[PDB]
Amino acid sequence: PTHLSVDTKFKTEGLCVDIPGIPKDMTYRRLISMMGFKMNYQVNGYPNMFITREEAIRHVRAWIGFDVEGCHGTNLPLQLGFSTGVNLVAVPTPLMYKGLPWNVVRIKIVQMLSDTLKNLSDRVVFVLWAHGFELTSMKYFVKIGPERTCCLCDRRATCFSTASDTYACWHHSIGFDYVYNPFMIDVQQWGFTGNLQSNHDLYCQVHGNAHVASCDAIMTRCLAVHECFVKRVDWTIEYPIIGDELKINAACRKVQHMVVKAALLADKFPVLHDIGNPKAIKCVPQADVEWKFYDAQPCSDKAYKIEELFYSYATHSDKFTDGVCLFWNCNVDRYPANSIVCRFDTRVLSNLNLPGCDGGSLYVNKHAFHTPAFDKSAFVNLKQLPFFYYSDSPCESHGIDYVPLKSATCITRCNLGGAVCRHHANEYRLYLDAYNMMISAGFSLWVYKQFDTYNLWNTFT
Ligand SMILES: COc1cccc(C(=O)Nc2ccccc2F)c1
Ligand SMILES: [Zn+2]
Ligand SMILES: [Zn+2]
Ligand SMILES: [Zn+2]
Repeated sequence: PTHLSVDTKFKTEGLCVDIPGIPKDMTYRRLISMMGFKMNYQVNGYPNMFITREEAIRHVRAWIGFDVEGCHGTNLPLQLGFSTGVNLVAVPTPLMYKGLPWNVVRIKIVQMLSDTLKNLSDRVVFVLWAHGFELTSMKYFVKIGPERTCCLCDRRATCFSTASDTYACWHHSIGFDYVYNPFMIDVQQWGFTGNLQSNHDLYCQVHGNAHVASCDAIMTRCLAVHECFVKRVDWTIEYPIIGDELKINAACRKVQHMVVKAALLADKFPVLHDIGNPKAIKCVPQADVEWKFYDAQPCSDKAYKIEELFYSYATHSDKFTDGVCLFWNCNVDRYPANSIVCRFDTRVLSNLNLPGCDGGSLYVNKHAFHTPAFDKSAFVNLKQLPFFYYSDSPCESHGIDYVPLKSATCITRCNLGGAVCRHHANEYRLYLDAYNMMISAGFSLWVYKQFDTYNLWNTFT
């Protein structure tokens, strides 16, 4: 059971208003045939247009919500809506486009999907809340067949051109008119009571219903993300490398060690309360400090209430006011004043961050992590942590060209003494690169208000 069997049953109740008289007993095989697609028995890597929930989750980067509202089906114009916010009107003669025939509409579909997905995925997964018109309109912009490779590269083919009789991936499809071998999943098959709006609105107040096809397409993908990443969490699903994942993760580790090592040196806290990942290790293993861990998995729904993290039932809680609290990606509602905090900004635009549910986002780097909406009020007791580099390693080169470094934020013995050595200048530039990478990925750093880098200079006495 790797793929979805075409002989699986498809509940057709959601399809009977657009398709009155639809048989109650229906397989994917018959539905695909009814949609105009002839599979001709093909063992070539594309066994079904429809996929399982498990396969949809593994391909979350490919998700595109799709809804079709029948404005007036071959007689009446259809409004095509995508979770990109695009609305295309197709005539058979929140970006709203005027009524145009299918031959030109299909060119716009290929362009939009290619520009949206070329850096995210090797495919498209149309996420539906199927009522009928969306499935029967697919034949107007979709071609299917054996799995293929791009005419210009080795990537999987996602588009086909009737003008050149050629196939292309999302990167080489300019001017192509057909979506080739797409995937699709119907959320309505998962067993919901009531319509799309009522189920979506139970978990999200950010997507309204301005009564356009894109509003439903956005709500559909959002409800799917809630089901697969908010109420259900699977951190064992490994995701491919599509960008700066490795550099970002390495930068996070370097920044964490730097900031924690410096706060401990500057304010000599006797104890550190490490609140977050149950699998975390000491980021500063040489520090004197009493290191105490508290397990709290990444919250995918709402940010943790600081009160419930301290909630100890019939026993006493550990004192948090003693020493410093470290919250490295531990999303809470309001941090204590004695904290070192790394909070992901869900609003960041990137290929790793996908739109999520109720203001939150789905950060996909090796694993998928739905993160609750970034809330500036969480940090009222803290200040933004300024960039600085700290080093107490000996001034020794060991060796890339060089230009003299002049920086007030290079906290080293050599800078104190009047001139940064080449080694600390190379390490400062590498650290600043890592720092910028982590900030640009969407992470924000916060610290207790008494934090002052001036206190680091006296560690060179
Ligand atoms: C010092 O900072 C923290 C941070 C987070 C949690 C605790 C704590 O003591 N929690 C606790 C204790 C006994 C039973 C259940 C619990 F959740 C202390
Ligand atoms: Zn290509
Ligand atoms: Zn939503
Ligand atoms: Zn130096």
